Amino acid sequence: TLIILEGPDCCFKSTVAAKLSKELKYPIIKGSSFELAKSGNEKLFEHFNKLADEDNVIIDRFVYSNLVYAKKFKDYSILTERQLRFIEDKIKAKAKVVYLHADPSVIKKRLRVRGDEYDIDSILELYREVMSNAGLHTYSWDTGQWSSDEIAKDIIFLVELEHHHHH
Amino acid sequence: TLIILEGPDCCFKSTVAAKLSKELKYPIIKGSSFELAKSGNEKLFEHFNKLADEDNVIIDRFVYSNLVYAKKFKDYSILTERQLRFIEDKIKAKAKVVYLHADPSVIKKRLRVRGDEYIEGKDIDSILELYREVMSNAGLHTYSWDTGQWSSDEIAKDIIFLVELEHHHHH
Ligand SMILES: Nc1nc2c(ncn2[C@@H]2O[C@H](COP(=O)(O)OP(=O)(O)O)[C@@H](OP(=O)(O)O)[C@H]2O)c(=O)[nH]1
Ligand SMILES: Nc1nc2c(ncn2[C@@H]2O[C@H](COP(=O)(O)OP(=O)(O)O)[C@@H](OP(=O)(O)O)[C@H]2O)c(=O)[nH]1
Ligand SMILES: [Mg+2]
Ligand SMILES: [Mg+2]
Repeated sequence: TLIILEGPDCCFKSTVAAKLSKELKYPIIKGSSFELAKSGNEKLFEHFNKLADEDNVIIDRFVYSNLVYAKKFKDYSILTERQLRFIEDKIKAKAKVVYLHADPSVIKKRLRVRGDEYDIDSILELYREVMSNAGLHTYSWDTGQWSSDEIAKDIIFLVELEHHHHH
Repeated sequence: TLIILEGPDCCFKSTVAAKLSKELKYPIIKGSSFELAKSGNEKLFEHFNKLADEDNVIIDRFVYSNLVYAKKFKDYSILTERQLRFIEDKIKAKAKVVYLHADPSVIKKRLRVRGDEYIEGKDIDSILELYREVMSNAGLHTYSWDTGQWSSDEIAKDIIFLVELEHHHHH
């Protein structure tokens, strides 16, 4: 199964991915790449289609993140409706979309390095809209209430069930 | 005089500003605001024009950074050639434009230590290049300092020297 982790920064995405990989033994792959989106739609889509054709992997940031940041950065290709829906229909039977987030203030506090770097409110709103428009069943966790460890365990427990395996 | 600090991130801009302010006793004001940039050109120009009326203050990032970041973010207003030219003429007799930079390697290092992980090499390069180009094309005389070999103390001292030497400069 494809475990897709989406969401704004500082929301335990990489840590979750790490825990899930150590347990499920699924390789971790970065999906939504900046420079990739700037290389054009064709390369963008072909990349997602390559991953979409795979299974038993953990994708840190994927199609939904592209729809978010494409509205923020210039020269940042975005997937067309056709492309998005094409990929969803191809992974619908094997994907698990996990949305990780936190309150705008919780994230802000998490990036205490310089008030200038801080935007976040606008990104969260976009994720919500994008996720709310997803054509796949999704699972969301408020990283502000649940720990990265409890989230990983839930996802691991879940995957083990569908695979009809014990714990 | 009006001190303007420009340049990419982690180049001692805010530190220099704080040191210059302690000495010269000039208030410190951030010029380029991400929120203001997304509120439209009219709002953008209006704000820059008001700052252009100020004097004896330090502007941490101004019209030049606007030109840089407008080419990187969407729904991010940019000054027009005419407006930029208008602001320059308006403060040419009191402005001191400072450009603080550093090699890409140095910048990337400061980002790592600052805590980033997502070191966007290519992005950082394009931004650094934009700054050089926009600064070279500045309609106002500019002073540059390679923060890779010059400390914020040494820089502030140099700038303090220039402000003092001003009542000796003509034309
Ligand atoms: N409070 C808490 N934080 C956790 C937990 N799991 C991971 N984190 C921390 O939160 C930070 C962002 O983790 P990461 O998953 O890379 O964020 P991301 O969603 O942007 O990818 C990390 O901190 P650092 O970069 O500062 O080390 C990681 O250690 C957890 O259960 N609780
Ligand atoms: N090596 C050195 N570093 C200096 C010197 N001056 C300022 N710095 C450091 O470099 C960091 C970025 O400085 P700052 O002026 O905030 O950068 P900016 O231009 O993005 O505003 C700071 O570190 P922190 O945020 O980590 O504290 C500041 O302390 C100096 O002469 N030498
Ligand atoms: Mg991550
Ligand atoms: Mg600063």
